[PDB]
Amino acid sequence: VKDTYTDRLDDWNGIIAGNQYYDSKNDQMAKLNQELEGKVADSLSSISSQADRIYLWEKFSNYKTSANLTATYRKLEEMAKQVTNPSSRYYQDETVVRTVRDSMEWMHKHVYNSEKSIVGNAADYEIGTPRAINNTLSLMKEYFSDEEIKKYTDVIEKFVPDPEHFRKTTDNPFKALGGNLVDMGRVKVIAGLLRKDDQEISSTIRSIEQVFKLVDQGEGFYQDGSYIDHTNVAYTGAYGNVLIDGLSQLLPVIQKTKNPIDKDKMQTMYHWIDKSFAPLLVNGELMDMSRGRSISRANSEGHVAAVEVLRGIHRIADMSEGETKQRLQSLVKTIVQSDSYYDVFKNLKTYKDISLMQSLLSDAGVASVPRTSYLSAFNKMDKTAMYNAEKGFGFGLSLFSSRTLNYEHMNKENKRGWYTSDGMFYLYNGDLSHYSDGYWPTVNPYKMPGTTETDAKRADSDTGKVLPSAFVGTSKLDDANATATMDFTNWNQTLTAHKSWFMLKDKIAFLGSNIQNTSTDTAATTIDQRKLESSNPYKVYVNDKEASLTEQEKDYPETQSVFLESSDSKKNIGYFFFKKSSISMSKALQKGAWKDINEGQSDKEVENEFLTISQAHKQNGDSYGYMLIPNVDRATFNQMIKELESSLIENNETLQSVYDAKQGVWGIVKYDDSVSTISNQFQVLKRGVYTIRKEGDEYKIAYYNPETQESAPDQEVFKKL
Ligand SMILES: CC(=O)N[C@@H]1[C@@H](O[C@@H]2O[C@H](C(=O)O)[C@@H](O[C@@H]3O[C@H](CO)[C@@H](O)[C@H](O[C@@H]4O[C@H](C(=O)O)[C@@H](O[C@@H]5O[C@H](CO)[C@@H](O)[C@H](O[C@@H]6O[C@H](C(=O)O)[C@H](O)[C@H](O)[C@H]6O)[C@H]5NC(C)=O)[C@H](O)[C@H]4O)[C@H]3NC(C)=O)[C@H](O)[C@H]2O)[C@H](O)[C@@H](CO)O[C@H]1O
Repeated sequence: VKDTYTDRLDDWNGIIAGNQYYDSKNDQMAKLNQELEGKVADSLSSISSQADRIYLWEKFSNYKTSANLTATYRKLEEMAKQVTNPSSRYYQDETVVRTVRDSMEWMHKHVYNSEKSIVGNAADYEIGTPRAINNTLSLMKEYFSDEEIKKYTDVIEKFVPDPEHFRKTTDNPFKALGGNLVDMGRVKVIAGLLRKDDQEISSTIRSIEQVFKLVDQGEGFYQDGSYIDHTNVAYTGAYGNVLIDGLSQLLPVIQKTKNPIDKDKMQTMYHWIDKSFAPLLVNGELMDMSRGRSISRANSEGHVAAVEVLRGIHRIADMSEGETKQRLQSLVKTIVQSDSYYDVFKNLKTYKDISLMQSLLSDAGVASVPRTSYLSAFNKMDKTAMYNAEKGFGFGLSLFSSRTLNYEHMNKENKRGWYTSDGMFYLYNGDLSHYSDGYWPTVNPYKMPGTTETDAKRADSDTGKVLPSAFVGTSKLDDANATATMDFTNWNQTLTAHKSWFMLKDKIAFLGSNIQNTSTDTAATTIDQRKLESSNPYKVYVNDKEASLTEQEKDYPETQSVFLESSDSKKNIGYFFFKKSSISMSKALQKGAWKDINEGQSDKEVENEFLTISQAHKQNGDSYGYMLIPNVDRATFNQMIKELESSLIENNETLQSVYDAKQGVWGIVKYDDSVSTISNQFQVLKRGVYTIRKEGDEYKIAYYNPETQESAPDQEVFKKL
């Protein structure tokens, strides 16, 4: 029965499958179509036939694991996509139509109905499964009656009745904010159109609209671009991704309902793109520090994840006009063209997404210009992202605080994230593949780069923790220069450190003071654990003389510098030690499996070579002190460590400071309210974090107090001397 609800569903079909756009002459469309053909063949040759059965598919048979419900209905959706494609071999196929129908019925009667209770994880009963049912029904709505469609969605109503609340039938329910609110959207608007229910669509839209509100606490977007999910976790790059991905599919539909969404409540979406997501995207890669436990999935490494966000943006762009459309088209086009490592099309899963990207890349009117330098201090999620366009590298700093969880190990994913927010750093360089090709299952999780740690063994059954201290944050001065610190205590209160970082345009200084250990376990700071390419060997230098690294750890006492020299300048990494420091280094094959870190993953052995730089801390009160100088040739590094000979102002228990004389910039971290005179030019007065620039005879000042999460009047923290 055909009216405006089914007009809306025609539009949804065009978005989630886009059969209407399919063109067999299109190389990239034809390839995805081929992938759906083979997936439907596998389901059809596999499925349980004859006299009534205990499952539809054996690989997905234990209906107590709820991931098996969604995986089963997603196989039916795939059949509904091929069955409504004129160019599929399954086009209006009688077996396929009958199979989808009988399978919906069998599921309804035996596995997933209103008499059922949630067993296992609720996301499946409330989001994953309802989306696959709704999509199946929508694609194939000319093969079902109105009564069948109502019958097969009654269950969806029992599990998701309220527009406002996500878990309501359980012995334990919560509030829909964030991507779950947008996920509520996709479930209920579509179930609403399928069931010809105006109250369901309108109230569902009224409810989605709250996602446009910036928040002060809990889940959602903050004014500084942070995005929080699961109560206290940094999560732009997974739950954020869902939010933008899901909303951007639903909007063309919402905008033609009788309850359209105001074009001013919209403008918040562009602030998300520019403030929250864009800083997180480097050479086509979405930074791991923002993806939570999704880092532990072989099929969602950084460049694959990035595409979720990008296809979100390109849809937003398509529904905009004039200037905002061109700019967002250009943002997407430049990100995609910088990426020599990953073929975007491999994560573009509908014909209209393929089509949109194709037109975008070949439209000469759409500019593809290299992105400019920036620096985003996501204080509200204790992360900092930095990017230098001159030299070509990004930097991520992964922290946590009293306000945030260090790592998320949930649904048996990310078993060894332990130290991923312990002042872990990321370097984004000419090696696009670095954090990919099985970085995550192969990296030694005891030696996460930048982190100071004991060598105690860790247990995979462990969960995340908040930090005892609130004194964790970034003071940003400008697009090139900031300072961070972290009042560090380890997971069992045996070790501390005052860790601070000095972001100074084309280099970052790492200071640690007040290093203390009450355990018997040895303590060390990992300077680096860099994954290598057989195709691009580093020549390694210590104090400017060639060294040769071995599987076996070698000691390099009296070290002023280490330099890692590629044939490509954009892969080079220098480490300048302000004071001669006692270090060790090795280069070794490291093995493991994705399953080691995500139970639901493959157990196949993966391997990669890694080069590890560590500094032992054997005494209480110990210190570290070095400058990371990326993307310069050896001769340039040698000159810069001469410019910087005296850059270290202080590195003690109450005060840390570095000075860039070339820029005239100071970073400073104070742990107490004493008067600190700095370079004989000014004094700084309060506990907190400082980035300062001398312009002739004035000072620009960036003070941040991380505990109260406030800046301050200039006269309370700064005085010229
Ligand atoms: C333990 C406990 O009690 N915890 C609670 C806590 O509950 C937890 O909540 C979270 C949460 O969601 O917040 C739960 O998180 C999810 O867990 C599962 C299981 O491990 C993960 O698999 C899931 O990760 C997502 O999984 C999806 C999936 O496969 O189901 C992924 O799906 C795909 O997403 C695409 C993005 O739009 C989508 O396009 C795609 O569909 C296809 O799209 C096409 C298209 O391009 O249009 C196409 O045409 C197609 O037709 C269409 O099918 C969709 N499906 C496929 C097959 O590709 C998704 O990308 C992936 O991210 C994970 N969710 C996230 C966001 O990570 C957790 O399990 C719960 O336990 C409570 O929340 C908390 C209170 O707040 O308290 C805790 O105690």
